[PDB]
Amino acid sequence: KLNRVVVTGYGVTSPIGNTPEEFWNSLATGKIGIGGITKFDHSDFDVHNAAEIQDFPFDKYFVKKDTNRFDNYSLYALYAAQEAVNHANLDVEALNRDRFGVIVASGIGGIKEIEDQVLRLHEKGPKRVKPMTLPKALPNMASGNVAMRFGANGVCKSINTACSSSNDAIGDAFRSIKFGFQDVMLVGGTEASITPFAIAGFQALTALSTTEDPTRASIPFDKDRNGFVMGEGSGMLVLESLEHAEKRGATILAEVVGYGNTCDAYHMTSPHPEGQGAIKAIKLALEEAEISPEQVAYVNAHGTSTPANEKGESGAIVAVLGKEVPVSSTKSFTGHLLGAAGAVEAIVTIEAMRHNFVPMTAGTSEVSDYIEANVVYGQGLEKEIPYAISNTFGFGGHNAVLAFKRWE
Amino acid sequence: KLNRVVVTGYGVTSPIGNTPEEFWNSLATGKIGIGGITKFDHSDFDVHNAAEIQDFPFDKYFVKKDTNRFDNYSLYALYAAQEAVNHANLDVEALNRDRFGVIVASGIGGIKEIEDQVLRLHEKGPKRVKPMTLPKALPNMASGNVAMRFGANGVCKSINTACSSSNDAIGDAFRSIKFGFQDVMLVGGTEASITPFAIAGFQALTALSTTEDPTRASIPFDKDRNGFVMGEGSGMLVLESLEHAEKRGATILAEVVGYGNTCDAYHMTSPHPEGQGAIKAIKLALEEAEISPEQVAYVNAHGTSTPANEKGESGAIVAVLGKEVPVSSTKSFTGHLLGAAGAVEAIVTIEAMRHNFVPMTAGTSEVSDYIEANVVYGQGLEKEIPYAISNTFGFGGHNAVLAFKRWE
Ligand SMILES: [Mg+2]
Ligand SMILES: [Mg+2]
Repeated sequence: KLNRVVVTGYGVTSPIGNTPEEFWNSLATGKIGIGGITKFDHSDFDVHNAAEIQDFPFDKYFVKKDTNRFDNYSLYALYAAQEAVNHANLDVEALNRDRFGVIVASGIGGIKEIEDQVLRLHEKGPKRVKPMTLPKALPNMASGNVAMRFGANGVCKSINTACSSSNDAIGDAFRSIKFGFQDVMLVGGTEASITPFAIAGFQALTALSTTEDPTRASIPFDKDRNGFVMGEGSGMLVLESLEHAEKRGATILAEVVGYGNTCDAYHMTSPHPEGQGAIKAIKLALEEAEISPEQVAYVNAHGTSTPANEKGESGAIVAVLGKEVPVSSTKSFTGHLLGAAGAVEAIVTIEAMRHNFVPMTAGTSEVSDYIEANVVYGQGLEKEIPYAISNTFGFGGHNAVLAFKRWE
Repeated sequence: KLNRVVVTGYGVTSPIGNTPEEFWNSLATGKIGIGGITKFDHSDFDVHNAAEIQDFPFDKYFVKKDTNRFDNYSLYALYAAQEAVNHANLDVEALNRDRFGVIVASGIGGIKEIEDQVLRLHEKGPKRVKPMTLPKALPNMASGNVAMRFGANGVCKSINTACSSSNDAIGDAFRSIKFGFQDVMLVGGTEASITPFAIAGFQALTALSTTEDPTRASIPFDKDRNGFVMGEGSGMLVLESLEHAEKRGATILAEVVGYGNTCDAYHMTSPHPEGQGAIKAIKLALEEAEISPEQVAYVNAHGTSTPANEKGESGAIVAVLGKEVPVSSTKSFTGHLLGAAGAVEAIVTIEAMRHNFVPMTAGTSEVSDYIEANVVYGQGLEKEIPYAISNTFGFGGHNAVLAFKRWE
């Protein structure tokens, strides 16, 4: 009747690494990816840092034409998805392609393309807008491109819950396999919104840190936090039914056991001040997984480094899980990957379970006095992690929590 | 263990009506919504028609200041949502708010806002980008605005499969209630992309009809079809478990019984020439509903009026359903509402089952010689409709099919 759901591989491009080995190395050792902005001229901006991918392995899978067929938002998903397929030793050729699906979340899609073609419209007129603008820009197209690359004829969609997009995507694929609609899913998220428009937009909202020191801008839970630092990239996971994974002899890396999604229905960008909605989302994940709060050995926080977010998030972790469970935010390393956050953080959490190590929150040196969660900083912590959760809480009130079980 | 899922109300703004009465009456008397473009200066464009909402009842629920928190894409969903709540006699106050959720699909989100704010960033610099830009423009925000309006603290998300976005949203809420995760869902789609940039974008793709005669531009299945006509607006439905509907004494309008979603994985900008993916999507809906091809009494087609689409779509309907079943595309009335298409077309289908009536395909006078489906045109058809389906097939390969059962 119900299926267990297993992770058999994943792939990633991020500001701290473009392979599994490099990614985990950064997390284990403490190599951050925040630095000065180089993708555009930022002299008139108040923000001067971001977590860029400054070594994208374009030549591994793409040729020169591909920089024009695809916006970066699609390029990152495609790279990560191929890496995930390779990592899983998945042979696309031997699958029932009708039971093989794709979900690629994105917050904003090909925003660089939109911005550039809008400007070109106003200055040269409509006969001059490029024919593939919308195929490259629309937020659903990455998922279609991934489906085309691997002949996935099953489910194909995108999901948008802003910062929660990837968490909900994985939860959705999770539910899809658990209830027998698919046997294999490539799922995750991608974002490439380090652009003048997207940065100006979050700057106008006051959500971005203006701190000049790149070692001090993304400091989740810290006393002196003053906004997030935008990152970019993609993470993609291969999920399978346990049955399907075991019937081809896959190496199983981990298991997805719980998913909870709620809505603050409070305010458009401001999170609930005591994390009321987050509280319910964590409980729903634990309930589906049928575990108790005490079994949660690690929490990968949303932890964006905003004054309001960590107040309520700490408050919510404490009310459900207590003040002993280790908590860290890797947005201190990767920046805030927006719609890709969840995907990359699911990988962080899976790697943490496999390597018996809670990565630290980088940069953070002193936590606010009202924050009661056991925020890990200064150095990560060695321990057994049988179960873990990863939080995301987007603009528009979207709360999403994933619960994972270590594979034994 | 499994719940039945029932429709208790619905709301709509569209180019043919802003109430279920006006909207239907349009379908019954052959009044189309296609006309000259008035929203912007289109003199340099090759396309001069669209299906605009030129009588939006803004004063019913809003005030002038609301244009500052909401782009039209949000405004249309919020109106349609309040109308659906009214139609269903739903007291938001008396619900278990944690089992009440919202899904609002959109293909492009608040593209007008993005376009305008991009231009202003270029003319005047980043100090001048408006604080509310992203909260108004990001495609997930409409779903969050609806959740805030009604205190929905359950599931909240947005889904993006381009032209199938609303079908997938309703399929999703359907599955959410069927499997016991929610008891009540407001679900549908919205779009407001009749803007210079979005129009220029589809024009450059070549997907838009350039026919001068508004009366002849959106002509699904017709031998002279030459592209679609963009529309705008929102359809929202209230879905409830049958059990929850009955306990409060609600009037049931219809029932959702089947959902199928596949992917062509063929080409980004054109459907499979033989509709192979559409074929499988229809079968999956019938299988979940546990009905036979003979029990389908009406097909509300995707039927965009694109040379490519109706070839494969007719092929697909014939190959699974035969040449007898009545088929019509209401995009001949409403235009192509993109991400809102499925929501509005679900309403069309539900209404057709309640009036015993298949609306015609307007404008269409002669079908292509190779098209074998029973395309209803010239006039509608009186008949019993115990079951129906509604198709959407979007750019990127996304196939989605909803199967509905008449209520008695
Ligand atoms: Mg997290
Ligand atoms: Mg339809």
